[PDB]
Amino acid sequence: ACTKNAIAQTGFNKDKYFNGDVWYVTDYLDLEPDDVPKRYCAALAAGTASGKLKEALYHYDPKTQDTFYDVSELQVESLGKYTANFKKVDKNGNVKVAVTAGNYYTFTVMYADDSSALIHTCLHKGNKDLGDLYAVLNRNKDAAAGDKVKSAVSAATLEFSKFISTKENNCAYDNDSLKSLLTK
Ligand code: FDE
Repeated sequence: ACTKNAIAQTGFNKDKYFNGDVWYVTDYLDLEPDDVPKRYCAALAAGTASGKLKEALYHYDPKTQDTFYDVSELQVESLGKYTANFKKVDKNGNVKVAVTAGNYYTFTVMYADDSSALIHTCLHKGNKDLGDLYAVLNRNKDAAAGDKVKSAVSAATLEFSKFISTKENNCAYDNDSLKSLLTK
């Protein structure tokens, strides 16, 4: 179940966030913690491709090796808050599972600057969801969370100390496939 109406950053700069580059998840918190493994790797590219707002996603479970990519088309609900379809694709953009009405996530950018961000998502796959999931992002896959984003976690009435880090999982990312997937 999702329970939070996440508030988007005041004065969110959409063109900077959606610049075509990659964001790495460095830390995450699910309010239903059993919905996601204790060890995980994830990243995303976000950009406009031929006028369309897009996100490409990568998930990797470093223990099981479960791997998947997704291409997402975002619709705007308000500045910094989106609803996103998703099609599961291979790294080259070939469709494995097509878009369908029932498969979507909400996505809210709660804080962003040029190098870090805090987002919330609520994933739906039919009648199931993956709970409220918060993620701290960085442009540098190895960056420890700095004061701006940690303060934003506190401003959302969360505690950064409770977030689970991805840094000890030997995560390795295909940045090229995330960037190319934006077009697919
Ligand atoms: C730790 C983590 C982190 C993250 C992040 C993220 C972001 C930022 C966004 C997202 C989204 C998503 N996811 Fe996410 N994520 C996670 C997790 C996860 C998991 C475990 C999964 C699976 C579920 C199932 O159902 O199986 C996912 C999942 C997911 C999805 C689905 C895909 C397919 O195709 O199926 C999506 C769309 N994710 N995501």
